[PDB]
Amino acid sequence: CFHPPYNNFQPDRRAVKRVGVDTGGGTVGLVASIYRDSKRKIIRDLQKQDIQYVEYGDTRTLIIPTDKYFMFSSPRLNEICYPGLNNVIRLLNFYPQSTIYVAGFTDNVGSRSHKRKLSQAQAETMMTFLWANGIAAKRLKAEGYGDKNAISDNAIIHGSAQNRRIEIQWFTS
Amino acid sequence: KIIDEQLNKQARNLDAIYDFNSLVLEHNILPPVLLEGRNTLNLADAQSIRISDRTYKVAKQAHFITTPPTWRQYLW
Amino acid sequence: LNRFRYEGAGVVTGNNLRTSYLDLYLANEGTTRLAGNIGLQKLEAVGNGVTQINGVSSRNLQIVLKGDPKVLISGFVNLRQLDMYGKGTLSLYWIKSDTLTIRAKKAAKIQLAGIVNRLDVELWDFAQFKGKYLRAQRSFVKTHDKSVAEISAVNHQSSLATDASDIYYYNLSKTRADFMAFNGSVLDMREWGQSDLKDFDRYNKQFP
Amino acid sequence: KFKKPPINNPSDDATIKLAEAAVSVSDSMLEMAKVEKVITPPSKDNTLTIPNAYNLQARASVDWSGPIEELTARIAKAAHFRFRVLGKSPSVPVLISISTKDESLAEILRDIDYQAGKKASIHVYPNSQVVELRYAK
Amino acid sequence: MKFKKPPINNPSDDATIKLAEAAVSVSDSMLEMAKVEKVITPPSKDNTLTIPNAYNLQARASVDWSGPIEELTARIAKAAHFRFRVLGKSPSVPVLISISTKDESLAEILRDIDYQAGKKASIHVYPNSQVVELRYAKIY
Amino acid sequence: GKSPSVPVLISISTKDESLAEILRDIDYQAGKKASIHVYPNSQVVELRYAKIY
Amino acid sequence: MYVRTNLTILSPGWLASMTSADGTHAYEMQKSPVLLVSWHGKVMQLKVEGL
Amino acid sequence: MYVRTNLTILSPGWLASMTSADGTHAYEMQKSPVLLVSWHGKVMQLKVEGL
Amino acid sequence: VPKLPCRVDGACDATIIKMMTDLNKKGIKVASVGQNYLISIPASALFADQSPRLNWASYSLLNEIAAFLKQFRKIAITVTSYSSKYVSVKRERALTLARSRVVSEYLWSQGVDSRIIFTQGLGSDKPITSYTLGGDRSPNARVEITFRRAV
Amino acid sequence: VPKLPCRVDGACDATIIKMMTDLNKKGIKVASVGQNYLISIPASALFADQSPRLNWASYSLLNEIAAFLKQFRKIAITVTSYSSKYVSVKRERALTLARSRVVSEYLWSQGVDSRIIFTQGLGSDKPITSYTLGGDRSPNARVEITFRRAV
Amino acid sequence: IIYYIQAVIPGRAWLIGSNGSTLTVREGSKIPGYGMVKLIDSLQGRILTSSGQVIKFSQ
Repeated sequence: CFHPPYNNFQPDRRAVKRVGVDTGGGTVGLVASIYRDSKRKIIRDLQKQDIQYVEYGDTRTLIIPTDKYFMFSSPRLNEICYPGLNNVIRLLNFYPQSTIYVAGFTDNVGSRSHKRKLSQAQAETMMTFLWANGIAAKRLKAEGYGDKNAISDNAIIHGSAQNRRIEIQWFTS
Repeated sequence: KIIDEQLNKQARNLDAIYDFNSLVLEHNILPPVLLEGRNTLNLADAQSIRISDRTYKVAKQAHFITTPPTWRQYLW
Repeated sequence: LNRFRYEGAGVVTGNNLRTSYLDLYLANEGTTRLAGNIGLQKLEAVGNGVTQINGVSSRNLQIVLKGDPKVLISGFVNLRQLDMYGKGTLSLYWIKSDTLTIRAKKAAKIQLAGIVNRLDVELWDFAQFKGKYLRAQRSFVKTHDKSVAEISAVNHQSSLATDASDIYYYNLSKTRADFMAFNGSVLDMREWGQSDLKDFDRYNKQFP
Repeated sequence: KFKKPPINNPSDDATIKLAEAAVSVSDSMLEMAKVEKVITPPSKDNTLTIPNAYNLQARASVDWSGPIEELTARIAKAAHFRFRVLGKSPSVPVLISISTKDESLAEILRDIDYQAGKKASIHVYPNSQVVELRYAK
Repeated sequence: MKFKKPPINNPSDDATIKLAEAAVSVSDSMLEMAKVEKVITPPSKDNTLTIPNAYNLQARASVDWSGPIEELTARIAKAAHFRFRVLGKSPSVPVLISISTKDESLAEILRDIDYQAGKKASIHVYPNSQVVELRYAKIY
Repeated sequence: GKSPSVPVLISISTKDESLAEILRDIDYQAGKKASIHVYPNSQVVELRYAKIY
Repeated sequence: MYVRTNLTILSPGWLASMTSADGTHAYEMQKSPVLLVSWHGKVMQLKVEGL
Repeated sequence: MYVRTNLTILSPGWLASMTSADGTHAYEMQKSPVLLVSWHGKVMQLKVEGL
Repeated sequence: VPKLPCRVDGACDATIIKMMTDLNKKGIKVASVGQNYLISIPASALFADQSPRLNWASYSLLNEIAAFLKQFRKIAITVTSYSSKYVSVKRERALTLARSRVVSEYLWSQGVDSRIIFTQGLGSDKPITSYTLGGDRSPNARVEITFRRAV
Repeated sequence: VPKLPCRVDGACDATIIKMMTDLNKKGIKVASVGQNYLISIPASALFADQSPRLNWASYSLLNEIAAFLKQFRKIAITVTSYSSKYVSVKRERALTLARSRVVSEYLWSQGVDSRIIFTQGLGSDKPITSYTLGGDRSPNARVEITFRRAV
Repeated sequence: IIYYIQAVIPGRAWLIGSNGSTLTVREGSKIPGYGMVKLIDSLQGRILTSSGQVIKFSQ
């Protein structure tokens, strides 16, 4: 059994039903499961999804699209991206001591206070969602910037679409 | 045909981004239409240079309006 | 005047005691009535007894309870942390501190009000926290089965409930985030009769 | 089992930009209206409220478009109240109208005074059962 | 290894592009003129003073409307179980207003209706008598 | 100063110089058109047009 | 164009108008094949065939 | 010729020059099928037909 | 008539009575009289035990009732929620208000064409049956939506 | 259209992505994010031990880097150099400055259409690795070039 | 000089002013700039002064 709402924040267990349907080669199912849930394979699945990851030495960065992983024009969440959310939780389970920073970014158009409010709300919702899986609150710090710096230009339509983002940085020490 | 149905596809947003009625003054009158100009330079001929900083033009004088206009008179 | 430990079924009553620090230990029905301006850093009581203290100017304190005590404290306490495991009943009038971490296991009844910059509270089972009129800039609430929480968060609200848990806020937060797992509930619990009550705005309107 | 997205989801990025631009211009227009709007205070606003006399509780239908004097004479006759005039009529008298099917006399007279505006007003006395029509100098 | 950029969606249209790039400049002009208006004259009061909230005013509503005002506020009063009052003469020019909002309080809906009306009409609410009245502008 | 309506056009193409000499070359190319000032204590670089005509 | 109805004319602007005791409306203006009304807070178009 | 852009015309000379408050430039000049501008410090040509 | 439409979009009265029969076989009650139509839904297939949280299986029924409301033309729809008495009055009043709020928000997100949707929940102040043995199992806990078909 | 270019001259995105794949499998790190791009190179594969001199085999790799840089249109390219702590602070500052200056001069000598080349070195002021066991073989000793793609 | 509420209990009010002037102010007491204090409410943050105004929380 499974619940699409986050499995009620319960620890997921895929390998048991995988080796059950493999016996219905249990060891074959186990080695297939440790192949499938591995860091390379979960990064490949997260790249099949529209999620960007960059590792550069020790600092590691994750990039989420607001317009596809959010409910529109709101701090509310998109709901269909729950397998990507579960993959995010499964990947971030591997770093149980790293300090986390999270930030939000938007485009150029609107009131500056409005953009700051929206980005702060989105970052706080992401912070609370990550805390909802039981992570300690001192491990994280959230901030929503407006249009202080973007990886694209706001004059181009596609670049202005690229401008809004969710950034998750974490160190190693 | 394609651009007309695409225009019709987003009807409420056009009214959201264009509202003459909010700019309609209390005596049912359209506000007059203006135009601006910054840092104008005219070279009419030799021995003559005309330079201005800002300029403004009343294009259309104000008048009565029975009903507020719409985007359909301008973009359809 | 540095220490007082009492055991063995007695009543201690005093007033006008000025101190920088005294080590207080209470056990076996210490009926304690204190009416002095006591400044202290450490206090301890076991439980199954009453204690009424009026006037505390403490820069730091930490209380751990094991029995079922009934404590009321007046004054101003810069508190740090609290863990409860029995059937405790505590009331503190003013607390101007910064960060509070509260763990509740079995049964607690705490009456708190004041200014808190950052607060986190974990409730396990049959635990009540009536933290109304206690203003928290950052509020974190994590509640397991059969938990009661009444919060007064002002800016940033974070709440999670597993099953059969009730969390009621009493102030409109700028940022609100709530989650229920099996049968949790987070409610607004306002009056609908205030002549100047504000409603949901653009940014805080998170639909439950 | 299956949950569907809403039909009018702004899937296009240009649609998203257009929608937030609409949001911004609507909010800006609301701010313009809020800073423009003139608000009379609800306490010292000069409008004669309901005097709450027992004769004023009756409900009737009245259609009229014209002067005010014979109209309020009929109203005082129906309410069995005496009526007096203070001031003089101008060269052009009051030109008002009221058409209704079920209304009580207190808010009938409140609407009458609202249509009167500033050049005239009325006063109701239920202690001594009278109505007075006051002109402006 | 495939390389993707996370904004990826349905294809757009050039007319939509042109409308958006016009509308962003329009909205920026509206923003700066609103800033100029606020800085050139200060606000004085609020219409929540004349229209305060009360009980059974919080049964919420999601509303789209692009027409006249009388039948709309009649529907509002019928939902609110309130007496409805019309004050003043209806003008020859009809007043047409547009509202697009989702799950708000009725008092705030009345307040923004008043703000969109402006000098043409005003709203007063007496919850002790549970009467909502709409007063026209005695002008011309 | 305001931007004059006649544009001010600079053609400089050199290789591997320090920015102070670059700015001095720019101000010499400007001549009577504009001037360049730098206050490094307040870390401010400013240009100034010619108040003329 | 003389039009007798009970609705509210939107698009082309009318030149003269009357209302009944029933509140039904009469509009008078020039000619156009299209018309716009607000029926119940919702906008709708009208075709003038035979123009 | 009347030309509206957001760029800086260099070569052919113009009769009058006009500017907006938002980086837009307009010029009027004699007719020419050809122009030369500087885009971002790099010099470019422009070809115009229909003349 | 070759260019003018013959009927409104997506109209088949056989499908209307078919989905009405299937819905009444499902258990949700559809009331039809004159111009007024009502739909009563028990809370067992909608929410959990006294909580404003939706099970994942409820969205198929939500899409079905949205499909039914897509069929007709209307101006104002009103959803009213009712419950049982559990601890207070405030608790179930806020619970009914929240449930009505979230279902109204989902319905307005869906493209059923109505101008006004009113949402309210009275808690438990108007019971329907004195049989109060159950809690959420008791049928007094309900949500009903009403409208009048215009023309 | 027959007299107009279909694309920019000397451009093939397939060649771009395959040579970027070759760069990453050679370990020279290329970062693509938005319109902005970064290339980081370990200095141990480029220079001598704490010295501003070049191995002869590095010129082929530098030619490949310039050939990749031929595929884009740019405005300004920023060059930074970084090292490890060797003797002093100023010694590493000047070594990083000299190395960045040399590679900037060779990249200008090669014909890549850039308007502005900025160059500087920082010594070992900002590390990118807490693990600082190695000297010139440490990954913090590096050379970075940053730009943003213009249209 | 304005003042504001920081902590509210049924019976007693904890008030600090705009400049930081603290006040453990009783219901029957005198307040500067407003005379005495008439009423204290906890469910609604409103304190009535004898001078005739309601003082509330800040915003």
